Amino acid sequence: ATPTTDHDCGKAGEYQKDLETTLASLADYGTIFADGKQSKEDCAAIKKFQKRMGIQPAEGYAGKLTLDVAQRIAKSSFDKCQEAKKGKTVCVDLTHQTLWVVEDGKRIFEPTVVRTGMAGYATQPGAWKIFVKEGTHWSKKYKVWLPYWQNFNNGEGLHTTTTYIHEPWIGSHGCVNLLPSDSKKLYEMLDFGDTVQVFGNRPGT
Amino acid sequence: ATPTTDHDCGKAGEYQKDLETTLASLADYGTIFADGKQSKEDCAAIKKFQKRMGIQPAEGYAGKLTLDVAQRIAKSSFDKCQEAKKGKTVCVDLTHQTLWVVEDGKRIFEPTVVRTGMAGYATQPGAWKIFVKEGTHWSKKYKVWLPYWQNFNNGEGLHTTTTYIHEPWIGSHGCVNLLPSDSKKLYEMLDFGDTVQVFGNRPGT
Amino acid sequence: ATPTTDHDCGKAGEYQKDLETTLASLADYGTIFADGKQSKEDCAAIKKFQKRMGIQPAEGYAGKLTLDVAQRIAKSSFDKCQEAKKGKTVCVDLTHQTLWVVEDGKRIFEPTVVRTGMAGYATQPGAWKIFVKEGTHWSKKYKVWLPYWQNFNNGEGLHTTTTYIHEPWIGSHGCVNLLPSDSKKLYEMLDFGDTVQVFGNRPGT
Repeated sequence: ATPTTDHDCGKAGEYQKDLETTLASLADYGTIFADGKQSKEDCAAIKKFQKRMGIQPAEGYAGKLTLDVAQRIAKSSFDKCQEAKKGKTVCVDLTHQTLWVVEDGKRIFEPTVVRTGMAGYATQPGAWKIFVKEGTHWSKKYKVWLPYWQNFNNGEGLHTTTTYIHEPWIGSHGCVNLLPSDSKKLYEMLDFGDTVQVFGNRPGT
Repeated sequence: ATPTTDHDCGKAGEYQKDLETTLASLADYGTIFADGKQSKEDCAAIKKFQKRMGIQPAEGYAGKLTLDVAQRIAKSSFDKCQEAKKGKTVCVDLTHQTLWVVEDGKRIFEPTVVRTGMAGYATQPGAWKIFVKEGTHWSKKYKVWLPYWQNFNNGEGLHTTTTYIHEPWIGSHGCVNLLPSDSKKLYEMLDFGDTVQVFGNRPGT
Repeated sequence: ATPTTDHDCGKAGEYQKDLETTLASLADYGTIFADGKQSKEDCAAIKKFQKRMGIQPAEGYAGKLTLDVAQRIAKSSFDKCQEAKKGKTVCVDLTHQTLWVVEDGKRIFEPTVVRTGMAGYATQPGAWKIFVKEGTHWSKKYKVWLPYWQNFNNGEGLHTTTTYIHEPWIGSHGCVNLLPSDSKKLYEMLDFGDTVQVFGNRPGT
């Protein structure tokens, strides 16, 4: 009913108010008091969001990264993703660096964070079908193991990120990097022939 | 109780009567009126069968291919498949170009369509154990990705067909081609060491 | 309530009494009468244990191997396995040649038998994270397919044993050999980044 002002998290960060508002509109992170003040409830909501989106540490602090990610998730361009006729469509919003999945006109996987091709390695827009799935793929070019590999376009694929996903300057080299939990879930959910619909443009690419 | 004569399918094809009879004996495609006349019920049954057996389009037309497939399924040589002592036995009837699975004296996977080796590439008869499973196998010989690969004999394996399975002249080159739904299901069901029992002979090979 | 003295198993083996006692303490193999006499109940318990631990044949005979395996399972060094902070920890007790799994301070996979590196090929002790998973791995060094491959240290990995696991002189060459049932279960249970904690020393290595 009312905020618990005694909590074990930091004093409210600069973006507390805007983050609270954004998370409340997402409507999946529990009780939120949109007042710009940190509370036990707001801290729990922020930590839950941070854990889900792989923000490390998940310490409840309403920092710039956490607000930026929350806004990207909230602004995911649902109306810009062309759904394929058959199977599922993996919607890859390059502009917001988010991903969701649709089947038969309904979202079956809610937006999550991704990291796509950095400057010089931009992920090619288009409609691409998954044609290779490997539990772990050895990249001959990059000399690295890529978990939960799903190739959709000439070696551009979905896979578990091998570096911290929120560092924009170290990846990707064309692939769609995913958090471990999301990559595993998508590996189980998606079929051969499902469409990866890549649209927009990653800022700075 | 009685056929619905008003339907959105074509006027009955030449093999309507025989197809209705065959599907009724299969006893898994719903209400059928074995009268040689197309109805809403018979059309639904035929479409369901066509979808299950990967006949494209599944438009409810009692054509030659659909009857031929239905008869192959119905005539699957259950008594010609030697069951292995341990694990499951994948029964590959080369004569009828069908496949089913038995375990502990009972069928756990009902007959489905396959395409095995064409003339010059006939699939070798015998009792063969699955010893390699790959989510996707790259064939070095044929330069193609083969989904849900299960190798049982020197590179002759189960996998998802890469071309329309009902075209007899374009495959296989020795492997047992399967429909996508069936290949995935068999990949999940079958274990290392399960026996692939290949018998009969593909007509024209 | 009382032993059924009429059974279809052999006259009691030399280690009947000690095996009965060990299996009773394991407390998962049903009714046991710890009297040194074979019975229908004791035979059933011994066969169940033999089947679970891949002792072939599982004929209910209280032989040396069966007692040795039972004692290894019972003496598994639970307090010697350092649990990792994140994910699951696969505890590999080289001294007892057994394996179990812990998560959040609790065992989620009870001890089973393994075979690790033989003399000259001893499995390296330490804390190692699973970084490659393959349904079947082709060993270039040993020219063999290894099912349910989970690489944790420079090609030392978990996989299904390719030879009878209870023959100490024919393996392994560094890997942790597992029974088929256990390897499949661990392949499904374990994640990338789970820790393989290898400790102790295989006797004679």
